[PDB]
Amino acid sequence: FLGFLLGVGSAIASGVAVCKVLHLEGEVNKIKSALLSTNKAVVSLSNGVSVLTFKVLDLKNYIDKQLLPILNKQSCSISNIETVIEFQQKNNRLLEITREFSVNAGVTTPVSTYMLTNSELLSLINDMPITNDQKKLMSNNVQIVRQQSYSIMCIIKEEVLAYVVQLPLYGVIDTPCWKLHTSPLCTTNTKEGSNICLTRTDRGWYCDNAGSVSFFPQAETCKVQSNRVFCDTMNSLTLPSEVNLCNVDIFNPKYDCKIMTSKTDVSSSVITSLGAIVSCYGKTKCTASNKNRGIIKTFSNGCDYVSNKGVDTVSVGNTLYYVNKQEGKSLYVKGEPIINFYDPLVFPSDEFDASISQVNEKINQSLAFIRKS
Amino acid sequence: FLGFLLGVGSAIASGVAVCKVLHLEGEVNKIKSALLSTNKAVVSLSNGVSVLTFKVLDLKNYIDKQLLPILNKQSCSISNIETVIEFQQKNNRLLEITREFSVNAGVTTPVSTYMLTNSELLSLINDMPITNDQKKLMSNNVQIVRQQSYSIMCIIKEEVLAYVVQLPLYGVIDTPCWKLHTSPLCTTNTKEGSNICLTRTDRGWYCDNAGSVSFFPQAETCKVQSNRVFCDTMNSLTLPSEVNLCNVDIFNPKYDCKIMTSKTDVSSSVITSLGAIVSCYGKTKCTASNKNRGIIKTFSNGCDYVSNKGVDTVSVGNTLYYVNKQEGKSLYVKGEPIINFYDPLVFPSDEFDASISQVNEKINQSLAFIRKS
Amino acid sequence: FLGFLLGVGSAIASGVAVCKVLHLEGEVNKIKSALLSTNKAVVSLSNGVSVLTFKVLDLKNYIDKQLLPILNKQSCSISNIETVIEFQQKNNRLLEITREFSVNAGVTTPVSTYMLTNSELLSLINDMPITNDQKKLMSNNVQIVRQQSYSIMCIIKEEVLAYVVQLPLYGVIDTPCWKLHTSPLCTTNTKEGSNICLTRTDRGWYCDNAGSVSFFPQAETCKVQSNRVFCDTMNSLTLPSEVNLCNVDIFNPKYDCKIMTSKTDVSSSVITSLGAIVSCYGKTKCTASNKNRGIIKTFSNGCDYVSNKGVDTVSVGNTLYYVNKQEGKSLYVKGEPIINFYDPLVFPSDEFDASISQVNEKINQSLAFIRKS
Amino acid sequence: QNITEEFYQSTCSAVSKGYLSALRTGWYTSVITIELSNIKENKCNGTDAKVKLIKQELDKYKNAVTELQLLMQSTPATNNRA
Amino acid sequence: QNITEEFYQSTCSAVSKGYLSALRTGWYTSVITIELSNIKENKCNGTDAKVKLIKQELDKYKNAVTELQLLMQSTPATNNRA
Amino acid sequence: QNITEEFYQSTCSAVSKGYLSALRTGWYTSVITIELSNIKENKCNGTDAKVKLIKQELDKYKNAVTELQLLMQSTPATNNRA
Ligand SMILES: *[C@@H]1O[C@H](CO)[C@@H](O)[C@H](O)[C@H]1NC(C)=O
Ligand SMILES: *[C@@H]1O[C@H](CO)[C@@H](O)[C@H](O)[C@H]1NC(C)=O
Ligand SMILES: *[C@@H]1O[C@H](CO)[C@@H](O)[C@H](O)[C@H]1NC(C)=O
Repeated sequence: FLGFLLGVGSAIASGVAVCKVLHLEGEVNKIKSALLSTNKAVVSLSNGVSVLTFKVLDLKNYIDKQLLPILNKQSCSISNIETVIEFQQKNNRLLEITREFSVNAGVTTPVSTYMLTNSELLSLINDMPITNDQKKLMSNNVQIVRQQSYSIMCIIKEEVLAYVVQLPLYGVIDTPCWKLHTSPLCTTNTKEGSNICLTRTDRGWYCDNAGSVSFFPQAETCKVQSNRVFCDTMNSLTLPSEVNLCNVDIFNPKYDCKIMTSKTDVSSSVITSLGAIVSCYGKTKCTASNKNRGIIKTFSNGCDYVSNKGVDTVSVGNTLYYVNKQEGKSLYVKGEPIINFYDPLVFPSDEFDASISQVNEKINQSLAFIRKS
Repeated sequence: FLGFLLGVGSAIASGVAVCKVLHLEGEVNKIKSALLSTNKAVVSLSNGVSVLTFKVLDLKNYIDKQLLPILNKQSCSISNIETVIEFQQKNNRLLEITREFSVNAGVTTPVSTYMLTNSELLSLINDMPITNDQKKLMSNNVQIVRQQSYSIMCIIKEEVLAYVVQLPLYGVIDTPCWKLHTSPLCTTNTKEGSNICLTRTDRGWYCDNAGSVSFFPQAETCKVQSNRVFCDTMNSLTLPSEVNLCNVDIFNPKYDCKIMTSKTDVSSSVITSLGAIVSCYGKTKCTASNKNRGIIKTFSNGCDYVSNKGVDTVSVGNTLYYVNKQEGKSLYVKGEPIINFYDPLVFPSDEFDASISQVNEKINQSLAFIRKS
Repeated sequence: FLGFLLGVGSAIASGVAVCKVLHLEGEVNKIKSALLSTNKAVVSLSNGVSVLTFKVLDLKNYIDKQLLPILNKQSCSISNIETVIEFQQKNNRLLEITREFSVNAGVTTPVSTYMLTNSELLSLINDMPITNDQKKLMSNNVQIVRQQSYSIMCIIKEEVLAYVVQLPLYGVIDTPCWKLHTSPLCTTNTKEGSNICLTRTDRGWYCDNAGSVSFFPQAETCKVQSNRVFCDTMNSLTLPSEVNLCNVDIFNPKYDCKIMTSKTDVSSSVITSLGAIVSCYGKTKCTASNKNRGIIKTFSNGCDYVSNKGVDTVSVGNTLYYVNKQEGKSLYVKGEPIINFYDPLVFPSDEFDASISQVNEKINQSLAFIRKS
Repeated sequence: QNITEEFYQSTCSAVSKGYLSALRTGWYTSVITIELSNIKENKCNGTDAKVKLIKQELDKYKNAVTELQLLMQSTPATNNRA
Repeated sequence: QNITEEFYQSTCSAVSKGYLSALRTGWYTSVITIELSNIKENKCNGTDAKVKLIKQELDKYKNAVTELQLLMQSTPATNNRA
Repeated sequence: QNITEEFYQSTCSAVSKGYLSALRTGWYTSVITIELSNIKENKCNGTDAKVKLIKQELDKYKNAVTELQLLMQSTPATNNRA
C-alpha cells in the first residue's frame, strides 16, 4: 500500500559511469591488451574502479584466422559446410545480444544467458571481491542474481564490443525478516451499509537492517526462496524498530501505526505463508475446504483466520484461493476487534493514508463541536 | 480504480503441490514407465490427482541410439553432418526451455511454444476431463489459454526432465458481461477553479456469476475477443447483483454506490466499446471528428458522449483518441448531472474512496453545525 | 502521482482499422500485384489510406523454385544440405514471427527485429511522408521508434501473410520540456509524531505543446535521450501554461496548485537530473558522499538539496542512491518552507489529492466553528 | 546553458530545464507482407537423411501457417481501461 | 442486438452490454516430460570437424542439464502480496 | 521453529516469521567484451552455395555491428520517477 512513499533513484547510474570511463581517452585499448593473454582479467580503471573484464566470444580470431583466406581473393574456390555451421553457431550470440539491445534500448534486465552464461556468471561470482559465504549465496541463487542484474550496452570502439553487466551486492545477509499481511477490519451490523472499516496499511516485508527495520511496502517486489528473502533497499523505507509494536499493540505511544478508514464492507481473503486471513462481510459465502472432505470451516461475518493444516482451499464468494502447503506452526492471537472501540458517528470514514492518532484527533475534534455547541 | 480492494492468493500453489508429489518417493519412475509405450498418458498420483503426462522430445533414445556409438571409443572415425544438424535441431528445444527458466526463476507465463507447442497444447485440451463445448472454446482461444497458463520447473530426477504446465479451467461460460466506463462529473462555473467534481469509482468489467456479480476493478486485466470476455476470478470482487442499480439510479437505497470527490476540473476522454465519453472543463478544446469531413461535434463544458457512428477521432486538448469502429447501437440517456444536486460549500471535496451515503452523512454533519451554532 | 486523472484510448485502433480493410473484398490481391515487381511499394487503400507495403521474405519463390522439384515425385532422389541450411535460415523468421504472435495474442510491442529489421525499419522511415528533419530524428532513435511501435497480426488470405506495423508520428518536436521532481515537506518538531506534511502532487514531465503544456504524470512512461524527451500524448493531460506558476509561486491566484497532506514524517531522497532532493525527518541518517573523500554533507531535519558536483552518492537511512553525473548547473532557491505557514491544529492532515485553495477553505471552515461557537 | 536545475526550498521540489520534445501525436500504418506457398502434403518414400531434414523444416513451415491461421479470428484485444 | 451501449448523462458513465463470460475458476495441472540421457564425458582424440560440432552441441546439452539441476532448490516463488 | 505465523484477531493482520535477508546494498560493475573483426566488403564472383551461406552469415555479423554502433549515441535511459 505505502508504495507511493518511496524515494527515487537510477539503478544503472553506477554502470553508466563505467561507460563514461570506457569511452575516454582511450581506455578500450587498456582492456584489449589485458584480455590478449587470458579470457578473464581484473583491470583498474583510470577512475580507479577495479573491474573484472571478460573476453566471452572472440569473433576476430575466427573470422581473421578461419574465414579471411576464403574472401581475400580473387575466387572463393575453397569452402566447407563444417565451417558454415561453426560460423553460424559462433555468430549467433552476437546476433542474439544485438536483438536484445534493439528492443530494450541498450539496457536489459534480467541479464540473459546470451549476455552472460551460467558458467560465465558463476565464474564472475567466484572472481568477485566478496565473502566466501557471499560467493556461495549468489552461486546458489543465480536465477535471482540474473533478475536483480542489469546489462548496459557501452561501446564498439576499436575492434571491440563492450557492455557492462551490473551485479548485486548483498550488504545485509542472514538478518531476520518477516511478512506482514493485513486485511480490512469492519463492523458486522445487520444493516444495508452503515458499517465502519479500518485496514492496517503497513503490509509488506520487514527486515532488521543496521538498527532500524527496512520496510518493503510492495511485498510483490521481493524474491523469496525458502527462508531466504532477496530485496533491493531502493524499494524500502527505513523505519524505527518500534514499527513492530503495531503488531502486538496498535495503540502503543512509541509508534503511530499506519491505518486507513472506509465504509467499504467488501469480502476478501489474503493467503499468508502458513494460512489465510478471511475478511467476511455482508451476504458472502466464506469457507475453507479440504480436497477430499469438502467444507471444513464456515467463516462468520468479521475478520478471521484459518491455518493451512488440513486446508487446501479457501472460497470467498465466487473466488477460490489455494492455501500455501508449507510446514510451519501458526498462532491465533484472540483479541477484541479494534473497530469495536469506535463510535460510528463521529468516526472519520474516509482516511486514505492515516494513522491511529490522526484518527483519534479527528474523533475528538468532531466530538468537541457536538459537546461545546 | 478499486483494485486495492482485491484479496491475495498464489496462482502457482496448485502446480507447486504437484512438484512436491513428483519429488517423493519416487514417483518419477511411475510416470517414466507409463510414458514408454506412448508419448501421452493419463496418470493417477499417489496424491490421487489424475494428471495427463506428455513425453514431448525424447533426447535419451536419440543420444543413446544415434550419438553413443560414435563417442564410446577409442576413435570417433565415423561421423556425418546430416546427424550434426538433426542433433542441433533436436537439442534446441531443451536449450530454449533452459533459457526461459533461467530468467524467470523457474516459473514462466505466458506458456511459450517451446514449453508446449500448438499441436501439443491442442492435444492436451482434447484429452482433458472437460465439456465438449469447453474443449472448443479453449482450442479456439489458444492464444488466451497460453496467456492464462503457467509453466513451473519441477525436477530432473532420474534421467528425466519434468515441468508442470498449469492450464485454466473456465467454470463460468456464456454468462452476461458488461463494461462500465466512468469519467469525472464537474460543475461548469465560469470561475478560475471553485468547481466541485464527482467520479463513479466502480469502473471495470462485470459478469453475472452464481447469483452475484463478479467485478473486475482493473478492466485492464481481462482479455476480450469479440463478444468473449476472459477473466481470472482472482482479480474480482463478488458483489450483490444490486450493484447494477448504480447505473439506472445512483441514489437507490438497495446499494451504496461507490463515488469519489474532487475539485479537479481536468479535461479527458474515455474510449468506450461503441463511442466516447468526454469530460470537458475549463478553456479546453474538445472535439469529435470524421477523417474526410473534419470536426463534426464541439463539446461544451461538462460531461458528454458521442457514438462511433461516423466518428473516427475525438480530441481533448492536445490529445487525439481513435474511437473503436465496432458495429453496435448506443443509447444516450438524458439526465440532470448528479453534481448539480450539491451545494458547493458544505460539499465534501476530497473523498478518495467514498460512496453516495458517506458523502450525504458528511453533508448533513457539516450542515448541522452551521444551523445549530 | 496524478496518473489516475488520465483518459483512456485504444493504441492499436488505427492499425486495427487497416486490418478490417485488408480483409474485404478482396484487397489482398491488390497488394500482392503491387509487390510482384518490387520488394517495397506505396499503395492506396479503397479506404484511401496511402500505405507503404513491404515484401520482406518471399518463401513462395523459394519453396516453389528450389524445394518443389524434389517433392513433386515419385522419389526424392536428388537433395543437398547447402539447401537444407538455406531453407532452415529462410524459414526461421516466419517461425520466430509465429512464436511472437502466439504469446502476445497477435499484438506485439516493442516491434521486434524479426517483425521488422533495422535495414527494413530505416527504409520504412526514409519512405514515409514526413519532414526531412523528422526522418533524421526517427533514424537516430530507432531503439525508441521500436518501443513506441506496435505489430498487429492481420491475415493469411490467399498465399500471403500480412501484419501491420504501426509506427509513431512526432507532431511536436523541439519544444521546451522540463521535469518536476517533488518530495514531502514536513515540520521538524522534536515530538514522537504530531508533525504535519505537504507534498506537491504535480511531479512529472512537462512540455510546451500548442499554447498549453502537456503534462506526463507518470514521468516513468517517457523515454529520454540526452536533451531529447520522447512521449506519447495519450499519457498526458493538457494544462494551461499557468501550471508553471506553482514552481516560482505556489500561492498564486492564476493556478490552484495540486498538493497532498499527511502526518507521514517519512525519510527519503529523489534523484533529479542534476542533484538530489533529501526529505529528512525523525532520527534518520541523511548524507551525501564522495567516493574517495566520504561524507561531504549531513542533512538536517527538513527538505534539502545537494548538487551532483563532487557528490557521487546520497544515503537516506539504510538506502544508498547514486546521483546522475550529467554536466549542468543547478540553482538553490532559498525560501521559507510553505508548511511553516500552517497552524498544526486546524490544518487538514489527510488530503490525498488536493490543492492550495481546497486546503485553505478547509482551514477557514474549521477555524470558523471554533470562533463562532 | 543546456541542462539546468532549480531547487525550490519552500516547496521541496526541483525543476530540470533544458530538454526538447519528441511527442507522439499521430501514427503511420504500414502493411508488412510475407509471400508464402501452398504446397500440399507431398508423399514420397525418400528415406534419405538430407530429405527428412527438408521434410522436418517443411512441417515446421506448414504448422506455422496453421498456427497463424488459427491466431486470426477474432480481431485484436488490447486490454484497455486505465 | 449483440454489442450495445448506454450513456448515462447524469453520472458521466457508460455501460457496454452484449458480452459473454469465460471466467477462470479452476486449474488443470499437466506433467510435461523430456526423456534425457546420462552419458559421461567420453574422451576421444577425434580432431574431425564433424565430431567437434557434435562435441560442441553435446556440451550445450550437458550444461543445460547442470543449469536446470542448479535451477531446482529451492521451490518456486511467486512474488505475492497485491 | 523456522517458518511460524501469528494471526492478530484485533487488527486483522498476520505476521509470517522465520525468514533470513539477502538485501541488495551495493553493485558490482563488470566489463563484458566481444573481440570482433574489421573486414571490408570483399568482392568475389564465388557463386558456390557453401560460400553464399558464409556471405549470408557475414552480412548478418556486419549489420549487427552497424546496428550496435547506431544503438550507441546517446547514453542510456532509464525511465525514472517512481
Ligand atoms: C483527546 O484525546 C487526548 C489524548 O490524545 C486527551 O488528552 C484529551 O483529553 C481528549 N480530548 C479532550 C481533552 O477532551
Ligand atoms: C440527513 O439525511 C437523512 C437521510 O439519510 C435524514 O433522515 C435526516 O433528516 C437528515 N438530517 C436531518 C435529520 O436534519
Ligand atoms: C477565508 O479566506 C478567504 C480567502 O479565500 C478570505 O476572503 C476570508 O476572509 C477568510 N475567512 C473569513 C472571511 O473570515
